[PDB]
Amino acid sequence: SFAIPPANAAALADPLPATPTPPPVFEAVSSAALKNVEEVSTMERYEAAVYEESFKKPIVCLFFARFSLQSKVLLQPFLDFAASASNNATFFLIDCDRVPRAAYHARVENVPSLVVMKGDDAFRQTITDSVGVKTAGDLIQEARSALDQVLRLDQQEGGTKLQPGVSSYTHHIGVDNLNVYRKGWPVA
Amino acid sequence: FKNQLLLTLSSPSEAIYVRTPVRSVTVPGSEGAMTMTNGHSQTVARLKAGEIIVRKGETGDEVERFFLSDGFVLFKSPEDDSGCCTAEVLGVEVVPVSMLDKESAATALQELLQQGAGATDEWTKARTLLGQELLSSVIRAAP
Amino acid sequence: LTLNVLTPTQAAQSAKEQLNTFEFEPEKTDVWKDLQDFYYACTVFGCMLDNI
Amino acid sequence: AGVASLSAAIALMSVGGVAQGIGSLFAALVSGTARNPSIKEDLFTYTLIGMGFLEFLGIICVLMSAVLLYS
Amino acid sequence: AGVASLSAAIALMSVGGVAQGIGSLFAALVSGTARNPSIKEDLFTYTLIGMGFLEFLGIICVLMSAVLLYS
Amino acid sequence: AGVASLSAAIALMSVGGVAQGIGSLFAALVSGTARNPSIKEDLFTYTLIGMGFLEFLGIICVLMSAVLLYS
Amino acid sequence: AGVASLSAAIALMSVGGVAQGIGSLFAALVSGTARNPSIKEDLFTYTLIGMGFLEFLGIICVLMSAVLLYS
Amino acid sequence: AGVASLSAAIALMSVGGVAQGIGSLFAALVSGTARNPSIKEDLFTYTLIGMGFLEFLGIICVLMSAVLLYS
Repeated sequence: SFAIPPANAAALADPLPATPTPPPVFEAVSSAALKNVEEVSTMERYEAAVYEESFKKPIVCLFFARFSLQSKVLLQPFLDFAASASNNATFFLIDCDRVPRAAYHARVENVPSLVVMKGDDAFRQTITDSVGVKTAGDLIQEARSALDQVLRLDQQEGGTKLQPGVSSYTHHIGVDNLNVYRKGWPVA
Repeated sequence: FKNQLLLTLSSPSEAIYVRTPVRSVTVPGSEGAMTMTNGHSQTVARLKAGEIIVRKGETGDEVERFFLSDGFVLFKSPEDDSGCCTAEVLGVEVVPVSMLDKESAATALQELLQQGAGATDEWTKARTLLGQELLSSVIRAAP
Repeated sequence: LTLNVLTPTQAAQSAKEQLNTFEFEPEKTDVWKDLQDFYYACTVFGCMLDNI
Repeated sequence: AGVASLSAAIALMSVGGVAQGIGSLFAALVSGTARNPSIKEDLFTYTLIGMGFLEFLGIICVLMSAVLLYS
Repeated sequence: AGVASLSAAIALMSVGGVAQGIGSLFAALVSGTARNPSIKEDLFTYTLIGMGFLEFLGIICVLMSAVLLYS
Repeated sequence: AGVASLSAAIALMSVGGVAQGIGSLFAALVSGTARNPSIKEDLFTYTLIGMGFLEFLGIICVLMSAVLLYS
Repeated sequence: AGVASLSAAIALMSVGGVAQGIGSLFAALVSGTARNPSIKEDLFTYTLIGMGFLEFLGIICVLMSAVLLYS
Repeated sequence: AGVASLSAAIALMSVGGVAQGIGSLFAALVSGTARNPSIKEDLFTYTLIGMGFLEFLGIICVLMSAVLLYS
């Protein structure tokens, strides 16, 4: 016998509330849209992306969360990579607490996470540091390598060789059961 | 800076690249064609003719073709603080392939063979043979 | 400015140990004579541009 | 008789001459790849063509090493 | 007469040398295509031309082996 | 089992050619890595691929040795 | 004591090829170190892997020699 | 009658390949010294390691000879 209570007002509250902002003295420290990416706010937009744009040309998605400092460190170099390579791929910026169904879809377990996607399963490569050894430059290098690989493989054999795999018949239903509604199946 | 390949492809009349970061650059060495990338050892090589093929980091798949007559290539290791490895492709005449022609090429080949049919001097024979080489390369490289 | 320029006598009088860090695709003895003319040409070129 | 085994052990001597051919071919592949990785998957194909011969020229003799063993 | 096996096996030794030659030839191709990947065709032509003679040599070696085997 | 032992001994001459091919492959790998270290893993892959073939040949001859040493 | 020592000495003939392969491999090592000392330690490793084949085969060879010396 | 002597002599034949390997080693050594004397002292080290294998195998060979010339 295993059960979990359904939810709480705390859990259903806004995960991303505003906090006070400091004056321009705390900012003075020793260490002191974006026209190339797309911040995603809605699973509708995420699905549109994954099921049309990721079939047209590949996508690179950064899944972050506010609490993480590695995300803050990785944001700017990710934006530079986007400004560099937006001609060949699309670039998306996802918050796990704002759009969790996108994080469950991409099978991300830690943040920050890069995800290179093409055909929604023809090429899915997840880059992250579960251990804590890599750095932002390492992650971006791995992302560049993966993008090169998927582009090369799409060029390989007349555009084919990149066909969807288990999502052809699973529809990500074992991953997220809420896709039965999308497919129109009953739930009675 | 970054762990890219800093190419500078330069002719006397025009510098096509100055500090261009690229991924891989193919060059027609005197022995045979070869592709230089980051991490490649320090080396010097003499080129004979053919189609340099540049591949930027932003491009990856897209390329850029340039026909070179003769010249040199200089690959220099990366400084410890720069983090980036440099390469210099010097060419006495560096054209793109879009600006080439196969008809004037074959006409020049015919005129060269006509002039060299009276094979008497070593420089004349050598020039006839090298012109045959370069013009065949131009024909095979042009679109 | 005045540029002290290398010559074949001064190259033959040196073993060129300083270029051993470089991999010459043709052998050094075969490519040196073709490299030195390019060196001569490039020297005159930049000097005359600056003078102009 | 047992003498046929000698014939078999002679028939296995072409192996170890095939090995030099395979070694030379794959070493040329390695060198041409280190020089020009851009065309990697072509050279591999050419090696698959060379082994299209060598992989036969070996096992053929091994079959003879059996046929002149049992007969 | 098992003795006639021995001669045939001995003949099979030549196949090793043939394989060596084949290997060297294909190495020369896999190198040439890297030195000059523009053509990739006139080298394959000479490769096939040489492989014709080498396959002929291997085939006559096999035939002489079978001949000395059965006779 | 005299002639069988002699056959098994004679079977193990191809090991020299196997070792020579292995040395050729690893020499080419070492040279290619001295030229372009950035193509290490790819080269290693190709090397191991060829080595598989060589290993197979080696194992084959060893097995035949055992066979001609017992059967 | 004919077949025993005969088979031993015969099986001990294939070590020359092993020595030749070792020499070629270490010559490639020396050349690569001459051309690119910066990855010296990265070559030595691969050469040891080469030994991990070559010497291992040699070991097998010698063992088989002894086994046919006391079969 | 000459079993032991013949087997010792047949075993002693690999010294040719051993000397060839040593010659290849020292040829690569002198070539790398000519191409970069500044690392001469390093190259010789690896060359000695090469000898540390080659001569070792040769020693094993001679030991087997000494074992087989007296059974």
